[PDB]
Amino acid sequence: PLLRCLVLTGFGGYDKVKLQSRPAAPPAPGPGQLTLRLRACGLNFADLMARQGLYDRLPPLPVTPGMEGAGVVIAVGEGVSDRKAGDRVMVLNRSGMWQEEVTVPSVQTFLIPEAMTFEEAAALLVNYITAYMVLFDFGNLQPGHSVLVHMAAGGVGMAAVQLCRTVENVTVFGTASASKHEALKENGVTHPIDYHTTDYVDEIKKISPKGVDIVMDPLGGSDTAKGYNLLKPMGKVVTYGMANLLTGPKRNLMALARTWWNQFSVTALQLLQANRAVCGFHLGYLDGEVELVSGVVARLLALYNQGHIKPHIDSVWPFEKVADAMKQMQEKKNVGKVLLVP
Amino acid sequence: LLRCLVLTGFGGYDKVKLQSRPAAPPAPGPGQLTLRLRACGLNFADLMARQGLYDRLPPLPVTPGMEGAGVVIAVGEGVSDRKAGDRVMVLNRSGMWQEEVTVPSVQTFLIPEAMTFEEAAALLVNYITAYMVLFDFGNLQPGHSVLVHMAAGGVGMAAVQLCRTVENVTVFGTASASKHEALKENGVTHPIDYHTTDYVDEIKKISPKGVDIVMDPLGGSDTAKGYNLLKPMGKVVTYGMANLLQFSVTALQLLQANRAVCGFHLGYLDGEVELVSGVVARLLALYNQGHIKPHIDSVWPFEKVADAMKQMQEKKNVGKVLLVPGPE
Repeated sequence: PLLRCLVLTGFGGYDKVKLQSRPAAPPAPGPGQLTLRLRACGLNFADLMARQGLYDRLPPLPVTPGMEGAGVVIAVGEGVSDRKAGDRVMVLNRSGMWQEEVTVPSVQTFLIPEAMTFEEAAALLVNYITAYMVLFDFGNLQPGHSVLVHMAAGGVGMAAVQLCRTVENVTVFGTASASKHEALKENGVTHPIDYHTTDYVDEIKKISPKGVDIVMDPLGGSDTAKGYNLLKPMGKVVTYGMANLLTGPKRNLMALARTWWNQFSVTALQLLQANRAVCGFHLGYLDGEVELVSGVVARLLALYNQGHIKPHIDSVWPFEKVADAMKQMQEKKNVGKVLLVP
Repeated sequence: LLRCLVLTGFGGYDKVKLQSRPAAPPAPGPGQLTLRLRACGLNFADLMARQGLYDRLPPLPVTPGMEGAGVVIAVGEGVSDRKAGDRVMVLNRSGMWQEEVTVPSVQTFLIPEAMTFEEAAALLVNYITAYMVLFDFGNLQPGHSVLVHMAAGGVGMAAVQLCRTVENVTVFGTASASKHEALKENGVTHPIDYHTTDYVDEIKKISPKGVDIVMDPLGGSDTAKGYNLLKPMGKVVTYGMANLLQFSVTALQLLQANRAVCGFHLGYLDGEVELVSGVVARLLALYNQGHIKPHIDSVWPFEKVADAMKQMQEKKNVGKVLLVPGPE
């Protein structure tokens, strides 16, 4: 038979991702490695960034993209003693997850709870690990705090809103199109704001003149500066994405050097006088901290088993319609996770 | 009868004058109280303030000083938690370098029976700073490694002691080689001679990845060195400009490095009485539990305020430098 997979063959529009095949050879994973068949693959903003050549560490083209997936183990290499054929597992990697069969280090896989579906598992890792580390490891989210979650209807955003509810009395401001406000309030947003029909900075200050304690910034650019200045004493803005670029254009423009005009910069003296902190985060740029990531996953699985987090699914697309799947996200039409299925 | 120090201009040590006014009948307004100080703390912030570098500093002439410890002699209406005779420590923007002072009651805290005025006067500024830098911004966690600059200073020592309340924290502290033994004693895992060896190099020998938290009271060119010494998820927190007596980063750079840069200054913290009060409550509990002990370097009467400032400006102090009204 034949195993299918998606291949990025160049940088540019949606048409640069091609569906290709390959002969299914018998599984022979080396030591400490696992071979598995995927049932669902996650789509992340970092994938759109990769596709336009903005990712400093995407392996040499052509390559199969994708950072997360969920599936079944069909083969285990020598050494590994906590995984067996037939185990349902979710997996995290730098690339290569958008295909039917993957071989990876066992330590990069995690057991899926019995009650969790493959779809939920594929929608969990990247979004919730990011939200968790942004809110807790950097933000040090505390009871009585107020948070601004940009793109609150997106995967990370929805994960962030849900996590904010696991802490007492946290006021959540969330930005997204008015058309999604109802879903925003149902997920846990306190004050939904349409950054397209209003000025979100003013809209937040009318309600909380002092500002907020944490700003989650997946936008970057001139929005980082607005986040920083929206901070209350002891607050922090955490940048984990550059949506103000990777979104909109179907092909990257080299006149993005102009983008420099809007890059946010800070001096220690400014931070000192304002009692603020600016932080940066990207799971795709996190260097070999398996023990750190693993501890976070465990926390998330416990929250799941207790009914406190539930990955919401926006849509599921077959490898054949990857173009539309990427469009769903880039055009900001999704409410929840966008997944791909073999 | 009552003495008080006054900053009559921005300059060196000579700018601080010692005046004396007659004792008037205490008349605390609503929610405020009056107290007689027994000890006043000396901080770097005061040297900056005296150098015309503090933007929240009242108009000259003014009495400098952020902390003191003393006895309550009069309470106003509304205040039901204080009575004449109570021993308290107090935090303020200024005005603490004098014998008598009137302040908002919510800015004072009761001193434990076992703690002395001297210790109380050495507690607030230094330990609140170390606590909020290590926990609020740093989010200190077990198994973490921390770089404490000026480990033998007031904030430095408070920090080392606070790191020891969290399990398995590795502490790198810099100071004169002649202060290394007192460093080991206070809890420093790896003392570094700032003056003879490159601390960046000395630290990477032991921990290649770097450290989780860098405490920067120096500022200037050390902020940058601290930044590049951070492990993933690490943060450098600047709370002083001690070198003055530059560093610049973009959000994109932070994103690709998974790092944070923070700034702290108890003097620019506005109206956050609930926040600070929360920290002091935890600091007191630790003292009663025996986890913190403010160390006093030297005590000076108001007449020798110059010597007190000089003592700290020349980095001769190992612990807190204090001021006492002194003998008549």
